[PDB]
Amino acid sequence: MTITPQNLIALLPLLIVGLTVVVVMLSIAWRRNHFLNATLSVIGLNAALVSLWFVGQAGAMDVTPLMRVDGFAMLYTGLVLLASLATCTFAYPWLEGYNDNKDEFYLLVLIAALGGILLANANHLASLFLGIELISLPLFGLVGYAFRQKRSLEASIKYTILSAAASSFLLFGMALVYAQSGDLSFVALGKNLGDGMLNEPLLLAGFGLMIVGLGFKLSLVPFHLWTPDVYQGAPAPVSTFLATASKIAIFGVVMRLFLYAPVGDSEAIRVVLAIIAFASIIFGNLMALSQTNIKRLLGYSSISHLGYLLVALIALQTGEMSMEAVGVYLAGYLFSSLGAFGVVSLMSSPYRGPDADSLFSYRGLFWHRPILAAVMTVMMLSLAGIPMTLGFIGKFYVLAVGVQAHLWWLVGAVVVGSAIGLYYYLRVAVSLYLHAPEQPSNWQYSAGGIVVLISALLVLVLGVWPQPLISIVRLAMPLM
Amino acid sequence: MLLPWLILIPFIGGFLCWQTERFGVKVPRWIALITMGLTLALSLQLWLQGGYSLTQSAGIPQWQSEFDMPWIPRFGISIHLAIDGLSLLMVVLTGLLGVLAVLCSWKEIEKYQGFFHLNLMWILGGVIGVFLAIDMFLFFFFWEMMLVPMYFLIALWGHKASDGKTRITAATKFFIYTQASGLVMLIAILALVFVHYNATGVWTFNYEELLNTPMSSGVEYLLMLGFFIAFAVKMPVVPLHGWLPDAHSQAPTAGSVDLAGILLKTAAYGLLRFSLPLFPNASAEFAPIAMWLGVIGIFYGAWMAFAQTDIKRLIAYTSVSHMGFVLIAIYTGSQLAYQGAVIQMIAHGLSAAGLFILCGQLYERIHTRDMRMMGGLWSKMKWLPALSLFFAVATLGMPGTGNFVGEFMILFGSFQVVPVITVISTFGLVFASVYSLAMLHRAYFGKAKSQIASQELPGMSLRELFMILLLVVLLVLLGFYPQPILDTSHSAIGNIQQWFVNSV
Amino acid sequence: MIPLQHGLILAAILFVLGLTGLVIRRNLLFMLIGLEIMINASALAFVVAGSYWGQTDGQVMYILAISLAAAEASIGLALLLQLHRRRQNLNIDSVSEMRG
Amino acid sequence: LLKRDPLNSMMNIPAVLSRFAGKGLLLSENGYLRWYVASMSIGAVVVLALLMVLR
Ligand SMILES: CCCCCCCCCCCCCCCCCC(=O)OC[C@H](COP(=O)(O)OCCN)OC(=O)CCCCCCCCCCCCCCCCC
Ligand SMILES: CCCCCCCCCCCCCCCCCC(=O)OC[C@H](COP(=O)(O)OCCN)OC(=O)CCCCCCCCCCCCCCCCC
Ligand SMILES: CCCCCCCCCCCCCCCCCC(=O)OC[C@H](COP(=O)(O)OCCN)OC(=O)CCCCCCCCCCCCCCCCC
Ligand SMILES: CCCCCCCCCCCCCCCCCC(=O)OC[C@H](COP(=O)(O)OCCN)OC(=O)CCCCCCCCCCCCCCCCC
Ligand SMILES: CCCCCCCCCCCCCCCCCCCC
Ligand SMILES: CCCCCCCCCCCCCCCCCCCC
Repeated sequence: MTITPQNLIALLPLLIVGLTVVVVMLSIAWRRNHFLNATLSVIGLNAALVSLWFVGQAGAMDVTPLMRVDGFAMLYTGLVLLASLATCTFAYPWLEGYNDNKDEFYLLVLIAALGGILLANANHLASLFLGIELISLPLFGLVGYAFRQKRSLEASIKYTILSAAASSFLLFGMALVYAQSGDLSFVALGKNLGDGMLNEPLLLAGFGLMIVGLGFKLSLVPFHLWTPDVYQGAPAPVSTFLATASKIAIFGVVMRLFLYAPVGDSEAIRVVLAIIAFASIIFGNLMALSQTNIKRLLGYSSISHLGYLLVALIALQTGEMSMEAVGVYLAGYLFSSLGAFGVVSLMSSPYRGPDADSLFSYRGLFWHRPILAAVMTVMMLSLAGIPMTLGFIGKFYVLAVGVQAHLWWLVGAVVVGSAIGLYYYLRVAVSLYLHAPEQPSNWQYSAGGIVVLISALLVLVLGVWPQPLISIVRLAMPLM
Repeated sequence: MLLPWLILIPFIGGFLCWQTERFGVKVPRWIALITMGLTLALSLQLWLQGGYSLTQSAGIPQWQSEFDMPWIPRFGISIHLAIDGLSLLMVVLTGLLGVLAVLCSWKEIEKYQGFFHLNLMWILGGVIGVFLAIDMFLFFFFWEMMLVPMYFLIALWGHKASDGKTRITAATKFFIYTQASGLVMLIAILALVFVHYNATGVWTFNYEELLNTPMSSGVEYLLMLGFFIAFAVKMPVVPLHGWLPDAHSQAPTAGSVDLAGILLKTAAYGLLRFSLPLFPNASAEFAPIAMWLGVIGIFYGAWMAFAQTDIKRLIAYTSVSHMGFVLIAIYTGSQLAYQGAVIQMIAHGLSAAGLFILCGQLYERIHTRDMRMMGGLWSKMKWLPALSLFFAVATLGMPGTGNFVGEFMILFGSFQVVPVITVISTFGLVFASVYSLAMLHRAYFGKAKSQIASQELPGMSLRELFMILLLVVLLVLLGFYPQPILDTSHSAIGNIQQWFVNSV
Repeated sequence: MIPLQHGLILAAILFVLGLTGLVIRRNLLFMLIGLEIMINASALAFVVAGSYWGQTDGQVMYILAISLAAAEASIGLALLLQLHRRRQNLNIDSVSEMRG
Repeated sequence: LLKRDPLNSMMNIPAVLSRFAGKGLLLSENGYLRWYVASMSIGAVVVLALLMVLR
């Protein structure tokens, strides 16, 4: 169908981000300026947030055969935009240490945010595939932005090869699903079945290959092995973006796909996703046990947390608060990962060159960075699901969702993995306050510190008083 | 209306202890002293105005004071506090032990002393919150609230003679035990709330509405088991006791940390308030297993306490054995055994507080904790070995101290219900005498086994001597006149017992 | 009068062969070549599916697929050139410094 | 015979099993890209076979 003016005002964050990409590119072509191009990118992202306000003033409707805009789309668009803004704020001091061109970073961040918005609004296999690719390719550039450094180049090569393989798997599964079902819309994947024949072999196989691609993208077991390497090797603001925005957007489009598709309530897919959720929780928590690297630890942490989210997804067709749980948990996980990777980014900034080491050395951080140590230990408590933190509110939502749906193996997996998480998270949080033998001055570094401090305050306040976040996520309802 | 202030005065006091460190390093101990003094005085005023001796049993719910304020209305979660006699006794006990913990951490002034005091006050406020919260999510929230200041107290301010890694290991063991047990309790709470919603159609985490929730025997047994595992880690109940001697040995060497967090018994109160009323039939069928676990806890704790070369580990295993007695008492159907359990909780709090404080003073004097490195310290120290003799006599179970009143009323009621377990527990009293005399012989009597033991050690100052003598006076008065405590806890204990025995 | 099963089976054969080439080849260039074989097989499957149903959506899916193939091939060959310029060696096993 | 707490040891063996299983699972993170592709294809085979078996 055509695009009406109503369809245009619903399209506003996508249009503003695309116009920001064009404007930032033209400003780069006019003169290579770090400060003004960073300012233009963050202005475009803030304008996209206000555009989300204007979208909320409009209704919920299908802008294309491809896109559908509702409160779900607005919420996940806002999450993606917040992660992108924080990535730009963390990226400026790190890029100030950089020597080469430092504005293509902002161009790639904006294009990846555009892909995140498309995945938030994706109602089609077309927009799902295109949003995944628009997330991935600028992240190929961003992960290997410091390609002269050996670890960044290695992480770039690994992420590029493995994401190309995963996109091939996802595309082939999409093709098999389209071979079975003559329409590519989310609502039509399984409509031409009845009398208990939902388990069509070709539809199941296509959804399995799509599961392979999406589980690569979500660091789900057994498509998880890339995660600690790409997290450690990438630049620290790139690690922030890859931890938050990519996982949030892809898991949101997986929510909408499994909510809308009539094959989403298949028993075989539910059992396979339950196996993947169990293995993801247990394996990520067990593999983060003996890590001295903070970025690898956060990678295995992301594996476990996405396993918890997948547990919340399994009960989508049985309970009712699955979308609510996923929204609350994703807000909490966003703020926790923003704080933790922001502390890692601020202590790795400015860039020290491709030859110099980029080790965090979190031991004894309190004696020279007390506020950063407090922020990092608040994040470590939140990712552990400690009460008084928003991560506990998300964990409580996941546990309630699993208990309602009688997913007892998954609930026990959450308990066991949470205990293992308690071990390694508290190890980091208490190593912050020990004593170490040995081993800024601009407002952008202070802005990054303000961002991680506001994330800490949000985690604490919404852990103590989670009702505003629950009220916000409850009114962000998709089309029934 | 004072119960929110009963929880909030410790938290505001801890915030002020942190904030007024800038005017001085000797200031945060003072602010901690006033805030625990006001908490104790508010609890005492609640005792005086409550009229707990005159009130009669009318069945759960029956609260002398109450407070409600909506917190998470989506789930039907509210800040819902309520106080009765048992909760009041526990709150007065934790206020008194908080004052003694502030007094025990005196003359220990260094940088970030205000953070130590803030962690102390947050532990104490969480303990008060567990004793006051009568909706399940807030009860669980306060249950997991104490463990983070507790963890940072053990790991950062712990035993300074340790390697630094053993303190972190003990803190991590304690935190993992307590939080995994709390998570299992949260699963039980969530499943109970969902069963109630499927029965009625309304969200409530309120304990009053969750009573008489219709459910089958297997589901009720599983919910009771989740609650019991959470209460069994923190009681402690064998074999979930392993965190306790390591947490005590690595705790801050004043011992105020033990009094504030490790030594109060929120688990026995939790069993009495939320296991027997919420799941009476399941507790009735679980009573033989829990009573035999209590018997094994008594004898295992006694044998462990005899085998220790460490004073602090010895006293931790004494706590294990006495809580075995309380666990036997709780699963009886006797009002007399429950009143004995209440007296036993208060008296064991007082006696173990005195023991831990005296061990901290002894370590300050001699700079070692090995019983094989000291002997004949009666001839060297002025006040300490006699007061330690009194407290070993008190934890032994001697009449004239409240421990005897608690143990013997427990055993009288238990013999009315279950004779064999009572007989074996009295032989547990024999074992308790064995370990108390063993500790007294190894520490203060005999000849000096080292050079530090053969030296004149400085006497106790007036503050520490006065807090020890206050504990002595309270224990003796509890032993000879335990009637005000029984009159306070009578109505609450009668409500719990009449609920437990009439639904089976 | 061509079955859809035959076109889908041919696409699956090509996908499997491309994945085999991606796994067993140690040269990074041959890994990129196998990636192209894989994504071309996926696009062939989409074209077969679209041509069975008589819809234009299969060729649009092919167009998006080859746009991705072009862009990811350019990125992969830039990374290959950077690896060759930094190490003078196209060994994918040697670029393995990051490990668990 | 009980001087070194046996119940504490038989409650501490889950930590030993956790460390052992974590060290065993860390062998998969060898850092080799070809093994990562092989693991993705193995997981694809497993997921497809599970979907065909369960139906
Ligand atoms: C405060 C606690 C923490 C919260 C964290 C939140 C994180 C995500 C941030 C973005 C979230 C956006 C969610 C929007 C959901 C909207 C759902 C909806 O349907 O709203 C409808 C409502 C208008 O009502 P109605 O009359 O129904 O309109 C339709 C009638 N035709 O329309 C609306 O209500 C419009 C909503 C506009 C939202 C604009 C957001 C601007 C940016 C706010 C950032 C806050 C700071 C967070 C990060 C801090 C730094 C780290
Ligand atoms: C490692 C620690 C974590 C361990 C894993 C997590 C807990 C596992 C619990 C397993 C429970 C198995 C239940 C088996 C039957 C399930 C199907 C069924 O028929 O359930 C009955 C009922 C639902 O049927 P309905 O018609 O709605 O009846 C309502 C009234 N009962 O069901 C209900 O109404 C709700 C049933 C609730 C079941 C218990 C949930 C709480 C469990 C407490 C903790 C686990 C047990 C104790 C600790 C063990 C050792 C760690
Ligand atoms: C009686 C049965 C019925 C009741 C069951 C109740 C279950 C819940 C309550 C009990 C929980 C028991 C947990 C026991 C382990 C506690 C953790 C611990 O010991 O940590 C210390 C230790 C670090 O010390 P160290 O050995 O020096 O370190 C070597 C590595 N550098 O750490 C390590 O070595 C690594 C620690 C790994 C993470 C913690 C262990 C998690 C194990 C699973 C937790 C859930 C258990 C469920 C039930 C299991 C069977 C009882
Ligand atoms: C990393 C490795 C280490 C960490 C991980 C280790 C393993 C962790 C998981 C341990 C727990 C496993 C699951 C235990 C719960 C099993 C539940 C079950 O089988 O339920 C079946 C049935 C459900 O009841 P149902 O029949 O629906 O009732 C309606 C009509 N009767 O139930 C019933 O009818 C009632 C059954 C009651 C007994 C079952 C529970 C036994 C619990 C054993 C441990 C606790 C023992 C007691 C306390 C010890 C001291 C604290
Ligand atoms: C309310 C937040 C609770 C979790 C965050 C904890 C951090 C709070 C702020 C920093 C506290 C620093 C304490 C350092 C003590 C070091 C003592 C060293 C000498 C013994
Ligand atoms: C290596 C880590 C392993 C963690 C395992 C956690 C397991 C938790 C306990 C699961 C219990 C499931 C019980 C299911 C009972 C189903 C009864 C159905 C009746 C119709």
